[PDB]
Amino acid sequence: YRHSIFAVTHVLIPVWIIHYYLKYHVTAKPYTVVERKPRIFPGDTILETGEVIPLMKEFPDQH
Amino acid sequence: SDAPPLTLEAIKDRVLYVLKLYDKIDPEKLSVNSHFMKDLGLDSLDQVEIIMAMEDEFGFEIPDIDAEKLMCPQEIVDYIADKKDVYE
Amino acid sequence: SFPKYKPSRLATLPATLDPAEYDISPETRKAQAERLAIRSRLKREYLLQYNDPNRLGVIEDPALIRWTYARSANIYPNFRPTPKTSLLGALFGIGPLFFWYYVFKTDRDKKEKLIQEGKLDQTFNISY
Amino acid sequence: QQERDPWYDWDHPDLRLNWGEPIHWDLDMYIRNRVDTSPTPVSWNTMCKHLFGFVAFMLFMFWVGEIYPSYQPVGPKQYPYNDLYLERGGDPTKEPEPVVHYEI
Amino acid sequence: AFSAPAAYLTHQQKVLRLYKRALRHLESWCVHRDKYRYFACLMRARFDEHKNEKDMVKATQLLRQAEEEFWYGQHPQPYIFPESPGGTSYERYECYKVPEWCLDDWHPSEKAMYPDYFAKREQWKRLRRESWEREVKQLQEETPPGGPRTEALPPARKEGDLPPLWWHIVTRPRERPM
Amino acid sequence: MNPFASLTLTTLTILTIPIMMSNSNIYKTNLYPNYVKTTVSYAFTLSLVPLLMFM
Amino acid sequence: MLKIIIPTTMLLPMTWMSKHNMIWINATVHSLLISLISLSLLNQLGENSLNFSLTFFSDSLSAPLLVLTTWLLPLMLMASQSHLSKETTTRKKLYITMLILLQLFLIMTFTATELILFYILFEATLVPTLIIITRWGNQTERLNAGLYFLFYTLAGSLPLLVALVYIQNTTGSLNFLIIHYWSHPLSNSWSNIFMWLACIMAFMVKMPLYGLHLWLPKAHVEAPIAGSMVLAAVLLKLGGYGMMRITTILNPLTNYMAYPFLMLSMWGMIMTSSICLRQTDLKSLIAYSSVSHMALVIVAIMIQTPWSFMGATALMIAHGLTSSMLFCLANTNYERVHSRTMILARGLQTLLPLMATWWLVASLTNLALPPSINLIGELFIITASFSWSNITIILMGMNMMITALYSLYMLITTQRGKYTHHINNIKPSFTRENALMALHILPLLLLTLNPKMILGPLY
Amino acid sequence: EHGHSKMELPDYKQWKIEGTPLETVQEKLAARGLRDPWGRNEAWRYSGGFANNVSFVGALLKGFKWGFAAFVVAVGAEYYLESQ
Amino acid sequence: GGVHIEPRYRQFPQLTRSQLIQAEFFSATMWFWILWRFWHDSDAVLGHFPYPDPSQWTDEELGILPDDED
Amino acid sequence: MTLCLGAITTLFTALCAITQNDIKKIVAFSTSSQLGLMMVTIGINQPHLAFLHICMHAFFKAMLFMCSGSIIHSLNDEQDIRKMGGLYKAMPFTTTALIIGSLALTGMPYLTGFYSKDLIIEAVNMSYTNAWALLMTLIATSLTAAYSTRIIFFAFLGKPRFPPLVLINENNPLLINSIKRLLIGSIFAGFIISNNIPPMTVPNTTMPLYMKMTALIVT
Amino acid sequence: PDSWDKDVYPEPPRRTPAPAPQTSLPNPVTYLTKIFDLLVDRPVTLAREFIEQQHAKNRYYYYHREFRRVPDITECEEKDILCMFEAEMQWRRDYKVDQEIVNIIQERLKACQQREGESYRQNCAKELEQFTQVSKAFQDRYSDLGAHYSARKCLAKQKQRMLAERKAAKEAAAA
Amino acid sequence: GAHLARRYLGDASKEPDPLRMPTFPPDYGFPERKEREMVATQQEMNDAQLMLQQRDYCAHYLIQLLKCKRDSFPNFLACKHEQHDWDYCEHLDYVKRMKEFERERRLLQRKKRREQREAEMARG
Ligand SMILES: CCCCCCCCCCCCCCCCC[C@@H](O)O[C@H](CO[C@H](O)CCCCCCCCCCCCCCC)COP(=O)(O)OCC[N+](C)(C)C
Ligand SMILES: CCCCCCCCCCCCCCCCC[C@@H](O)O[C@H](CO[C@H](O)CCCCCCCCCCCCCCC)COP(=O)(O)OCC[N+](C)(C)C
Ligand SMILES: CCCCCCCC/C=C\CCCCCCCC(=O)O[C@H](COC(=O)CCCCCCC/C=C/CCCCCCCC)COP(=O)(O)OCCN
Ligand SMILES: CCCCCCCCCCCC(=O)SCCNC(=O)CCNC(=O)[C@H](O)C(C)(C)COP(=O)(O)O
Repeated sequence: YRHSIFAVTHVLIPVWIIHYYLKYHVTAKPYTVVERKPRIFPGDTILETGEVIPLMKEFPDQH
Repeated sequence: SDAPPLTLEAIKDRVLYVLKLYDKIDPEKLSVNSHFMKDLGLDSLDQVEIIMAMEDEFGFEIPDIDAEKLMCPQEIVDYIADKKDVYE
Repeated sequence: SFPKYKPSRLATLPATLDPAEYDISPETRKAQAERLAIRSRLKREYLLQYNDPNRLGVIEDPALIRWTYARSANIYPNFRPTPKTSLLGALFGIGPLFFWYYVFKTDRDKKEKLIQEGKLDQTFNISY
Repeated sequence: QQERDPWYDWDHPDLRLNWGEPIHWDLDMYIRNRVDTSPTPVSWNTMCKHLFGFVAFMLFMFWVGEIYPSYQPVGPKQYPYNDLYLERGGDPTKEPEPVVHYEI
Repeated sequence: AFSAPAAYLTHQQKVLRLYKRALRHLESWCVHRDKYRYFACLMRARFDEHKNEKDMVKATQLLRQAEEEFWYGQHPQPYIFPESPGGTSYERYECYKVPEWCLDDWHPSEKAMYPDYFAKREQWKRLRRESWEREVKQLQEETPPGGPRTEALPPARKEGDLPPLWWHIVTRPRERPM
Repeated sequence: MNPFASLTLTTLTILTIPIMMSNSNIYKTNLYPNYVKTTVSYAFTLSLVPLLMFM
Repeated sequence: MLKIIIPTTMLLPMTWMSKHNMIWINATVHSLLISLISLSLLNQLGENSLNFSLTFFSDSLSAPLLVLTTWLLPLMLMASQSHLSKETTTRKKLYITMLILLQLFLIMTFTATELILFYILFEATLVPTLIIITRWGNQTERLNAGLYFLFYTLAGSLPLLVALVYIQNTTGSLNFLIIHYWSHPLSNSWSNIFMWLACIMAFMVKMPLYGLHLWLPKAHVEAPIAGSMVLAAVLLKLGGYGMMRITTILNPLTNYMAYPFLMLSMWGMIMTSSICLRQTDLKSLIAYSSVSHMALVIVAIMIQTPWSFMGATALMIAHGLTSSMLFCLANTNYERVHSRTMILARGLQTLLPLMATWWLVASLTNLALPPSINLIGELFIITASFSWSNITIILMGMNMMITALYSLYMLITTQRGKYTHHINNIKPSFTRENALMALHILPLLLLTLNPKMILGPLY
Repeated sequence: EHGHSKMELPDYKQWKIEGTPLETVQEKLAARGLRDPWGRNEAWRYSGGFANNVSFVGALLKGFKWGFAAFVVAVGAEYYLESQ
Repeated sequence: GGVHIEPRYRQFPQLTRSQLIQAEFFSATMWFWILWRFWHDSDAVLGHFPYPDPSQWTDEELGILPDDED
Repeated sequence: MTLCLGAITTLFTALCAITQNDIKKIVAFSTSSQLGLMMVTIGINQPHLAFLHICMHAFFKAMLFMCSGSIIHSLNDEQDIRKMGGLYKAMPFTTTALIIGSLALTGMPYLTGFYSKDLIIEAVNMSYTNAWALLMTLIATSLTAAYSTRIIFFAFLGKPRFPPLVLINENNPLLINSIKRLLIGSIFAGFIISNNIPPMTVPNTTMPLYMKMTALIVT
Repeated sequence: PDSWDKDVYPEPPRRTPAPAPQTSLPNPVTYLTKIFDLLVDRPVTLAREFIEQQHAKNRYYYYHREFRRVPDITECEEKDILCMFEAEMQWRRDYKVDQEIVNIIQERLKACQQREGESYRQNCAKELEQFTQVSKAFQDRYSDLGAHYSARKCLAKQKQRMLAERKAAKEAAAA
Repeated sequence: GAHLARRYLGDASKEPDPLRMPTFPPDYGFPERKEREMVATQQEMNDAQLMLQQRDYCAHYLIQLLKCKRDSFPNFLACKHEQHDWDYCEHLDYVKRMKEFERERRLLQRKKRREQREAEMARG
């Protein structure tokens, strides 16, 4: 019971304000949150476009 | 810390215990009031060795000016009790 | 025979290695006696004034007052213009100023010459 | 004041001074929180010589190591696209002088 | 600490002090107990070779070469007891030592707590108030003219007397007040 | 959206609540050290999540 | 601007027609209200100024100084309450009158659309301060101190007057706006060199410049607490404000006339800081720290770059607040011990813990701990100096190091260690002293939230 | 609740120099004609559970036996499961 | 938090079997982990790829002609 | 400059640690030497490896200090190793934890300190560096092993040397749990973090037999 | 989000990979994200809807201020103080706008460097060039004016630059 | 290492300089001179944005390794084959570099023996 109330008033309430602050105010302004672009490898498919990145040049496999 | 509250009985018993382990002093002749130079026939170097043994057994070292004038086991017990603030 | 210990200013000679204490003489003993006598008189006065239940303030110490007065306010009336004081004052109060003046003037002249020649690469240097 | 008697019953135990005694002119320079002139196990000159020697020898040997570096029996590493020209600095409109790597 | 220092150290005191210092530094050098005991007995043997020596000049010639040898072999990092003037906990609890007079500045709401203690404290204050008036005259009469020659204080000689200048010795804060 | 930012700021933010509470009643009691230790443990278990997202 | 000038004047009849036991309450309350009103001045524009009338105008360099001047009076009243208790009602009212007159003169000085009116009020501030030092001073040297604080100042400012009137004979106006808009370069001539020196040394003496700083330790040590607060907080900043105002006409001579002074400052901030390491008096230590900080401000003003000016403004405000708080702490110790010696009363943290916390915060701000506005000013000045020349950093760096040392020295000598045994009259700190320290320190840590309000017109 | 139950000291006749290095110390002293008056005081450092010492390699190899047993059991299980 | 353990005055202190089994278990798991990693992944210590001998290569592959052509 | 500074730092601090009597001073000089090793790693252009070493050193050095503090509290505020004697059996959990910490600190294979320090040594052997810096890095590794030996020997192996009133006690849940969490860390975290992070440098795939093992021989 | 102009702050299309689980082992990241959404984003979203409808109940506007053009310092008489005042105010406003333009370009550069990951030295060359151009322009316009800067000093600096350019071009033409 | 001992104690010009490799024409050995082939193109090898020093001829195996480490994330021990292949490719690159080192070494040997032989013939 102590750890239940602790996680509510010490973890749950702060993360609500932080998430509210970030997703409606900080991200209202441009360039405030900049994410490094995710890595693209051959064979990956992109959700927005749907196209498929081609595979490689079939290197000679040995050992 | 968690160190027990040592008392005057403990100090006296420990001092006599250390003195009995001193083979230069026979255990049946020594008493709490037994003088060192006269009643026990000890030199001054034996007195300073006794003081050093007290220091090593109790964990604190007595200043030499106070050490050189400790001549009875009762006096050593009283000095240690005064230093460590012992009630009873 | 052992290697000897050499005292210096910041590492003084130990008491046990002082040959002076081994030249024991009657006047030396009398001097030590009167030294401890004055020490004991001062200690007696301090303890008399310290243990008093009626005294509810600070014990005014003449020695501390003398130290502060001599350090602060007794300097100038005892100051006498001598070659030692004059040279030390001139050096320590003029030399650093002219040294730093020369250093900064040389640096800024070099920088200005580089700017006039145009070979400095002050690109992106917006804030100054 | 660090080398004064620590077992004496001073009036100011932390300062190790007595009420009424004359105070050293430079007291606030020797206050046990600052320069102390206590005797040392080794002479001052010996420590100076040893410390100076230790530092000078280390600097000299570091210079020597700079003069005579250590490495492995290898040639320089090889990078595919003209020593990786396009993505190190850029400048794509110059067509740099090509270099091709020797397969051995 | 407790004993007032004398005008000087006699040859006996210097020799005893050097013996204790040498034993301590030898213990520092010889960590193990058996080795320390062997070398301590050997040091004692080397120490009393000149015990029965008679003239002062050559004895003072000794204890000097001995001091030089000690300073040569003094183990530049000796063992120090934790509460000693060089120990790792020498003045650890000096920040917890509060003077007794501070208690006089407590608010009455604070003194409402702990009332028996303050009754005993008032008894102690009254006892000091009377004993001081007795002690001042005792010290005035017992003191040699021209000022004390040593900082040693006389005991109490009457029935109701208390030792002169006793208040600030018996009322030490504590060794480990907190 | 994108819990990474929210959690990686929430851990630092909740690390400071006991400092805010240092003037409360819990500071005058013996439950303060346990409170601080529990807060640090919770912050650690919350910080483990953006580490998983990065991995 | 009369909405601030008139109430400060009305503080006088209100004080003189008050009860024998209600003067302090009334003065404090109405001074705080005047400060709240003057809070209105902080709003500024990115353009020229807030020109109220032909006589008074406000700027974002004048606004923080005016706000600090208005805020400082209630604190001075609170600290002066204690040591004037045994004074007759007439003399207490006279003390309050001197403080009110000084505030009024400073308020009119910082607006001062015209340079001669600025000079007149700038030198009018000399009389109430002199009377405060030489009348309600504890020591015998106060009289001597007063003479110093007088003549130095006048020695610097009598040539200035001449220069000022001379300028009006050549340009026709001393109005600051026309002086700004109709500025022309100064030729490299002996006449122009001397006019530059006459315009500069008047404000150089009051910063004070190293070598002209001798009056300051005397005046700060021998003055009462309110005198020390007003001297360290505001009266030192008059020179900096005057230099910011008057250097708009001294170009391009300042490009090389600044060399004799920059050195005297750049080396000076070292020497005075070193002096703080060996000092047996708290008040002298705080005075010399003020000298070092104002030497850095002098450097910033002489460099004459936007970052220099922003840093100088921020440092002036921060130093005023910090030095006032340090003087208040030293006075709380002095009122208990009556000694004014650092080494005498020791181990005060164990006896007075909250005052020890106040000491720690004051020393931390004095030490320039980020992100306090002290370090904002220091950092801006250091960046500007580095752009001026890359070697200045060495000197700057050393000063930073030395500062930390003596600051913590002052904290360790008085608060840490073992208490002096024979001192038994150290009563617990009153609500008055704690509130005084709180009201000094909270504005600093609030201003660190909104730096642009103290960064000046070049922000 | 603290450690207050009136602990007793051992009897001082328990401490005998017999079975220690202190015989070696006494013999090497007597070969020159000397005795250690405090030799018996320290016998408690060699008397009880302090009578047995552990070597450096033995200290490093504190749990080698159970660990090796578990390791070989795991290897046997892995071998019997992979070759199926 | 724990149990009451009394001083001993010159004899071995009282030891709970709990701490003994715990210390033994952790030492045993340390040694088991070391052995398991050495068995399963021994290439981290002894290496996996051989180091060629430079003198064992022939001049045919090294671009060497018999000191007379070029 | 970074390489030279790190090398001289690690050598000089290990040489100072080799003969200290205070346990806390020994461990402090140990962490100073490890910081010098981190700076050497920076100097040979290997930043992520230095970060990884930081992460491992955190675990095992924190646990080493906690064990030292446990002993200090156990023997009534004592720090000088001349007065700690036989503690291998007197307090077993501290003994085993500090043994594991000293093994990890010296890069015993397949512990937390292996996955960082072994790679540090391999990288410093095959890089175009100062000969002197490499030499002093090797000597620093040897001296690290030597002062770990000094701690173990002088504090756990001989006969007891503490005052007669034995107050040794370990049975507190707080101390045991705090030590065991970093025990599990300093055992498994090296492997876990090394295998979870993406590759951030080219590997040193091929090595001379003597050069690959040189760290083990030195230790 | 329409809160800012996409042309002033360009952002690439943000192509992202699709999950290709190669093992049947369920990951903790997806479950953690699901529970995070359910426990955090939904209450925040409902609170935002409540606040947004409260705001929509009371809708009011604010406007951007427009400034007309005035004669600049080049077309002001030598001692005519009114035109000098107007030109000075205009020049100060233009200086502020130029500062904000440099700020915008710097924000673009920083966002590019963070976004591009490890290929920033190549994929931010356009932003680096654009910042170089803007920095050169701003430095020519405003640098070395001093703390007591004004429109007259900027004009004098420009005039000296133009004299230097004209002299150099004339010398090159007749060589 | 021995090459350090040889170069720093023997003839400096006898052994090659790592800063100046190579000092001989690539075709000086044999005229075929087959070229190295790079597998991953610029676009994908940028989209994976490895590192500027990881952008060598072994990049394709590193791409495969990253593909698996992203794909089989929770089981961080799923793919060792790709790690082994990348290590093998790096080992091959290192042995090619060692071959280049020894090639220039023995080429300098032969060159030196040459000009000393013509010196001997000229003196004769
Ligand atoms: C010890 C127990 C503590 C318990 C309490 C814990 C609570 C945690 C909070 C503690 C500090 C955390 C700081 C978090 C920031 C919140 C406040 C901040 O956001 O407000 C600042 C604003 O505060 C003010 O700017 C600073 C106060 C100014 C102080 C002036 C003093 C006035 C009288 C003092 C006398 C003057 C003497 C000095 C002369 C100059 C900055 O706001 P800003 O994002 O920018 O824009 C304001 C809103 N807008 C968007 C509409 C424009
Ligand atoms: C003591 C505590 C400090 C207080 C304040 C100290 C700061 C005051 C310093 C005054 C500033 C410097 C004075 C003049 C600076 C101008 C530069 C000039 O003097 O130097 C050369 C000039 O050479 C010499 O300086 C000539 C004058 C020499 C006489 C000056 C006295 C030197 C020592 C006196 C010190 C007294 C100062 C303290 C008084 C109490 C320049 O070469 P030149 O091209 O030719 O002259 C250009 C100017 N023109 C065009 C008008 C001709
Ligand atoms: C606490 C000590 C501080 C004292 C500071 C005092 C020094 C101030 C500097 C000199 C003061 C007087 C300067 C003149 C006032 C301005 C007048 C002006 O600008 O006009 C000049 C006035 O020029 C002068 O009158 C200069 C004469 C100076 C005589 C007094 C000299 C005093 C000593 C100066 C040397 C010291 C300099 C540094 C002092 C630092 C302070 C210690 C030009 O003359 P015009 O007649 O207009 O010519 C136009 C047609 N060609
Ligand atoms: C590790 C450090 C190195 C060790 C260095 C040590 C060097 C020591 C060598 C010199 C040995 C000496 O004593 S130096 C010889 C000094 N002279 C004398 O010993 C003559 C008279 N002795 C006394 O009077 C004393 O009191 C006494 C009778 C001893 C006791 O008496 P009690 O007890 O009845 O009081």
